[PDB]
Amino acid sequence: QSYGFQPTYGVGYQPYRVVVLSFELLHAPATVCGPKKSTNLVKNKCVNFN
Amino acid sequence: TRFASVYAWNRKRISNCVADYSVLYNSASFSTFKCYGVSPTKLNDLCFT
Amino acid sequence: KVGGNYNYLYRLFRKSNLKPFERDISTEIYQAGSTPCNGVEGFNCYFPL
Amino acid sequence: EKSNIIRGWIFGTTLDSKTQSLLIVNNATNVVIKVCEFQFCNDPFRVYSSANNCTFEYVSQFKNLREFVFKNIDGYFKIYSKHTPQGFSALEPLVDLPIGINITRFQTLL
Ligand SMILES: *[C@@H]1O[C@H](CO)[C@@H](O)[C@H](O)[C@H]1NC(C)=O
Ligand SMILES: *[C@@H]1O[C@H](CO)[C@@H](O)[C@H](O)[C@H]1NC(C)=O
Ligand SMILES: *[C@@H]1O[C@H](CO)[C@@H](O)[C@H](O)[C@H]1NC(C)=O
Repeated sequence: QSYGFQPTYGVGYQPYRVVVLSFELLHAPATVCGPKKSTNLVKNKCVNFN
Repeated sequence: TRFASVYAWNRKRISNCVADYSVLYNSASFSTFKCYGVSPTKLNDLCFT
Repeated sequence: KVGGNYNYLYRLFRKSNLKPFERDISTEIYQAGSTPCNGVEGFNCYFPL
Repeated sequence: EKSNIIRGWIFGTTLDSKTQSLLIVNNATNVVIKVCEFQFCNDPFRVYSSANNCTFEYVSQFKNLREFVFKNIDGYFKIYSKHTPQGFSALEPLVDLPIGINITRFQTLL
């Protein structure tokens, strides 16, 4: 059955968009990540590097 | 703005790319944030398939 | 049954990472304004009791 | 062979319905994950073929001995290559595909 959507309808019947994102568990090589850091570089000083 | 109907929803597979989660989390245009287990800091510190 | 009423209640939120044997008798809520994890007046800030 | 007769390879696990349909003439095309139905391959002078639910892609750039080594270990597919029998010469890596699927059979396109 078709929805009835009008600008004068109530908030309960107002149209709303829902996006559901589901990520699978770790069972395969990873392909989706995020940016880590962009820290600057220093020289001639005792530092801990990663 | 063009989304499919609820009975005929469109499934999009996203992989083999870097995901940016800060843009979604720093926007007030969204109201629902019901996420289970994950927190906005956590999911940026690991990777999935 | 009926006896328990606003008397037995635990804490759910973050921040307090108390060391062993510490009593955190506080009602801290971010009803003041922030930006990273929402937390302005209503979002990502509730009553953890 | 001093020619361009051979260009790509086909890999598969059960009945060549698995991944790795390659075409590496100059511009190496995607290591696709489609299943089967390649159909015509005599001397294309055309591209492409029938496809399926592809789930990966990739695009990159005496006589000569075109030599390769193909490995699949720990969910990683690895290729080593050289262009130029006695003598000694090491092989340097080219790519590293995280596809991580089983391969047990392979054929050649030519
Ligand atoms: C070079 O790349 C183009 C993509 O624009 C492709 O069409 C062409 O087939 C490639 N060259 C060879 C020899 O395959
Ligand atoms: C691609 O693979 C999935 C998983 O096996 C399958 O459900 C789907 O039907 C396949 N797509 C096509 C077009 O066959
Ligand atoms: C490869 O085969 C093994 C055993 O035959 C199986 O456990 C594994 O899931 C297969 N790999 C893929 C990607 O299906």
